[PDB]
Amino acid sequence: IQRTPKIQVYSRHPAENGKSNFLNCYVSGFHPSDIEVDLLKNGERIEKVEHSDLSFSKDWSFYLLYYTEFTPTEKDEYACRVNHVTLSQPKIVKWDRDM
Amino acid sequence: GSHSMRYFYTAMSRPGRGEPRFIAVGYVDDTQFVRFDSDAASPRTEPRAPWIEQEGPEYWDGETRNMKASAQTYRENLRIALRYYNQSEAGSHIIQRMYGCDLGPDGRLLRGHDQSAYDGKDYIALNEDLSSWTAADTAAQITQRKWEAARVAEQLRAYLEGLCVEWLRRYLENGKETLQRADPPKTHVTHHPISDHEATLRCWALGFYPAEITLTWQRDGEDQTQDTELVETRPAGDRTFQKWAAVVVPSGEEQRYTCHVQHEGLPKPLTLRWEPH
Amino acid sequence: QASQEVKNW
Repeated sequence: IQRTPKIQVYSRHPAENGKSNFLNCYVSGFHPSDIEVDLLKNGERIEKVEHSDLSFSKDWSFYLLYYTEFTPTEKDEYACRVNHVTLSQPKIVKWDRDM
Repeated sequence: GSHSMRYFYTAMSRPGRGEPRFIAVGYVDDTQFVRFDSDAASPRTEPRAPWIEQEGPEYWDGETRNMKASAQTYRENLRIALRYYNQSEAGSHIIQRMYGCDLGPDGRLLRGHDQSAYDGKDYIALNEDLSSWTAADTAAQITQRKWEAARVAEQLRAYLEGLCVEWLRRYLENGKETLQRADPPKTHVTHHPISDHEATLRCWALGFYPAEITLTWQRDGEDQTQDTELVETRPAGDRTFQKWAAVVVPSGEEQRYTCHVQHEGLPKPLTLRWEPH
Repeated sequence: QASQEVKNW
């Protein structure tokens, strides 16, 4: 009855240090709809984050896209934090330019 | 090619925290174009694609009126469900509905859909014939009998064969330069050593539309589905999509692996290899 | 254009 979300953190374009891009965090396949998603920079929350309108797939599982403008560097660490009823603790997925 | 229009409703009760929320979104194929959120200060049906903004006030005002009413209807439907299932008012519950029409390439209606769910499982659905219902449990059978006697299927059939198909052709024209244009994927393979004896081969497909795509890994011409990590197709944020498929390979065997990409925006299936050069 | 809801559950 309860479905835990799948998470994917990635950039809109192949990352290039110093060049502006978009940071994405896609949560999908979850139920119920109550979910909390944060974009992190060095472990802290990024302020002006936008997200898609709640929608769902053919199997009734929900999906949301959270995103924000960002410029990748070699020092900065980016991540996605997700809270859902199926998680005993907020789940953090670090951003890897290779995935 | 083939096109479709879908509407997705979500009604969520949240006892002791606020009135039930109603969210609704509209899609043409894989492109969202309208939205409504009853939690907004001034709940309004708003545009989410450029090609729909050209519609006049009667359109936006009528859609807003309908959704405001739809929200109240699903507020009642949530209470009725508590009755049917004998559930308390303390729990949070969700009702979902997705409905819409599928055009064939000939532009005539191919199929209509109207399905509903309760707390993530099937509740009731309009069968293909657009005249009869399929109910998942005894509670939905109550709803079925009411909708049979009230001849609801007929009002839905008329919408799916009529306005739905007409507006879909209308939308498809207003935004044909993006909606009827397929964007093939920009593809490549990447190499990532895991150790001195193993590496990950990742096959990339970026910036494609629509979302439907097939990525497979072959070794010596033999599919490797059982060893392939395939991520779920994801939005890029600019209305195109991304997907990758990876296999862990032993050093030295890389060139025995091939990536095969199928996407309707492609002239032919692609066959890729890692190009280290 | 959305469909109008004509009946309750």
